Parts: sequence; structure tokens; C-alpha cells
Amino acid sequence: RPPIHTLRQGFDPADELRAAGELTRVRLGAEHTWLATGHDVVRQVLGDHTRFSTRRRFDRDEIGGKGVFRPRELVGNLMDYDPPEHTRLRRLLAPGFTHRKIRRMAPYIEQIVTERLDEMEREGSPADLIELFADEVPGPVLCELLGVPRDDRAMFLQLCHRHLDASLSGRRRAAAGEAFSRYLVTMVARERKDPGDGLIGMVVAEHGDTVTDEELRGVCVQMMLAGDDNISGMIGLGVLALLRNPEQIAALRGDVPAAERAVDELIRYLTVPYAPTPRTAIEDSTVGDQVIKAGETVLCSLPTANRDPALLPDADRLDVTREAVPHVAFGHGVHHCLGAALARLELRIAYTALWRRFPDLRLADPDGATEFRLSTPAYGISRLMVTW
Ligand code: HEM
Repeated sequence: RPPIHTLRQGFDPADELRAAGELTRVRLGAEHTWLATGHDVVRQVLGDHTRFSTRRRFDRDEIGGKGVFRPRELVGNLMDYDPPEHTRLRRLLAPGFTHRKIRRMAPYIEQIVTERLDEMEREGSPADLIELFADEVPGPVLCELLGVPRDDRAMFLQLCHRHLDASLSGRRRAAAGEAFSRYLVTMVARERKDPGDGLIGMVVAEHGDTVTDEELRGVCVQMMLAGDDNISGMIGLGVLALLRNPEQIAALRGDVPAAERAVDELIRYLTVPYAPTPRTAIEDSTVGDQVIKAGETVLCSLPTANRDPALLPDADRLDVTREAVPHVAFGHGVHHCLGAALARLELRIAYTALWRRFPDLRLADPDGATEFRLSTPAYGISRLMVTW
């Protein structure tokens, strides 16, 4: 019943997913799409921002293009944007995501990670690493990214949690949306009067009169949606991967270059997103061996692409010591993950700190079943009991 691109077995793409061709037509459930699994063909699809569109459309209706109405729920979602509109928004947001600016967040990330590790120690072992650490680190970090006032963060995160809660429907969902929107209206008004030092403040100081309040409010929701599940998934899965490959933990207790090498290897090997935004062909183009017809959709399996032998040899193995390779876990092209550096940093800090606090960290029950996080937009672990 579940679609083929969502299928996993342990840390790996499922055999069924691995058996599919480089580029074939599949049926979801009922929709019909192209599934691209090869590294080459995924890069060809993702590097093409002029013959493919990512803008969600309704009824089938103009495919790509400029100045089409966009529903509230998608304003400020860069992934739903085509150039030239994508190009505008990305350029406005880019200056907040450099290596230099993201490097400045290091002390705060260390603080957040330390506060969470403290909770674990206070709770005592055995402890659930997911609930106390993995699910708890990303929110505050994204707050800092945005420049949500330090003292507003607890209420901000709860309002946000309810709004992005897929389990809610009807009035409870609508009210969660209304409430969060109430805070973000206040936040944008605060920023319009005295621009802060995070992302929202940066944008109003430089481009104030040309950017809208809706856009700034949308940017806030969409950053939270883009940067939470992926990080919590990586922390959970990455810890399990390292614990089950204990010899490779030593790469997180050496110098920074080696811990950076371990992080990007874990990102490739675990590949938490199942797929980037579906692409719709605007005009006919050849991808790999096949003609993809206008109006047809393409879905890229990022995990399989990151197991392609053309990317690296011994690709189904975890090896933290190796040089970084041009994997597609963050995607490729103009939509290439805007938070890439932040993700890399966040994760490096969290892994390093965890083993610094708990050198002899172990699985509470290594012979028990693993509760994987299923039916979400990002693979992960929902519960992971640990001792120290
Ligand atoms: C390891 C964790 C992460 C992974 C694996 C990941 C992966 C990806 C991928 C594959 C895309 C491409 C989507 C597409 O082309 O359709 C993307 C886009 C994006 N990511 Fe991430 N991401 C991660 C963490 C983050 C974080 C921490 C942020 C910060 C908020 C973030 C913000 C974004 C944004 C804003 C985009 C849209 C960029 C655009 O469309 O131009 N991501 N990410």
C-alpha cells in the first residue's frame, strides 16, 4: 500500500525500491509518475529549473510561469516557487545562510544542545534520546536563525508545533493556525519598527519596502517546516548508526575536519528525505535515455541516488573517514538546501557533544525492535532508549 519511494529497510532503501530501474513509470496507489533513482538522472532533473516546474497546481491549468496565484499555505515556501519568483525570494534570504553567518550561531547551538543533554542527565538512564534530545534540538536553533526573541521561544515553539501537527483536522487545526498567525503578525510588526539580528530583521533592513508581511510570516512557518524533521531524523538515525558501528564513533572525538567528514558521510548514508519536491515537465526534454513529456511528473529517490556506484564504490557501507562526495541528500541546482551549512553545523555540534557528555553511551536494548519514524516527510527514529 505505501508508495515505493518511501520504502526503507534499516538505514537503507528497501530492496523493492533498489530493484526499480534508473528511470521508470510507476503508479502511486492513483497517480502516475516518473521515478528517477540513478545519481546522474536525479542531477539532470534537479539541475533543470527551466524545463521543470515545482509549483503545486490544482485541477490540471498553467504548469509553470510567473504571477500565478499562490495559496496562503505556500507563500514563502521556496520549494513551491519557480524562477523568476524563486530567484527573487532566494536572493532576499541567501545572506542569512552564509558560512560566516551560520558560524556565528555556534555558541547558541552549543548552549541549546547542552541544555537538552542536561535534561537527559536529570531524567537519568535509561532515557529516550528522541524525546529528550533529537526532537528538542532543532526548534530553538531555527528560532535563533529567524531572530525570534529569546524569551518568546517556548510559546513560539508550542504554537508552531500545533500548527504543523498533521494529526489535527477541522477547527482544532484551523485554530492552531489562527493562533500562530497572531504571534507572527506581532513579530513582523516588531521587526518593521526595530529590525532584529536574525533572518526576518536582516530582510526588512535591506529590502523592507519591497518585501510583504505575508511573505515574512510565510518565511517563518516554512523555515520551521523545512528544518525540523530532517534534523531530528538525522540525530536519531545517526546515533543508532554510530552505536551499531562503534569503531566509527572515534571520528566524532577528534579534530573538527574529521567530525565534519563524519557528518557529511552520515548525511549521504542515511538520506532522511525520501524525495525532493515533485517536478512537472513544462516542455519535452530528454533525461537519461527517455523522453519526459510535458505535463508528466518526475519524483527523485534521493536515498537510492546516494547508493549509486557511479557516486562512490562500497556505497552500501558506512565509512566516516572518507572524503565528501557530491551526493544529493541536500538536492542539487537552484533549490539546493538553503540550510545546508546550518544542518551540517547543528549535527556536528550535537554528535560531538553527546559523546563528550556520555563517553560510554550504549543502547538500552540492542536486541530489541527499532521504532522507525514512518509516514512522515523524513525518515527517522521515533523512540531510542539509551544508557551511560
Ligand atoms: C540534514 C538536514 C536537511 C536535509 C537532508 C535537507 C534536504 C533538503 C532538500 C533535498 C531540499 C531540496 C528540495 C527540492 O529541491 O525540492 C531542501 C531545500 C530547502 N531546505 Fe533543507 N534539508 C535539511 C535541513 C534544513 C535546515 C536546517 C534548513 C533551515 C531552515 C533547511 C531549509 C531549506 C529551505 C529553505 C529549502 C528550499 C530551498 C529552495 O527551494 O531554494 N533545510 N532541503
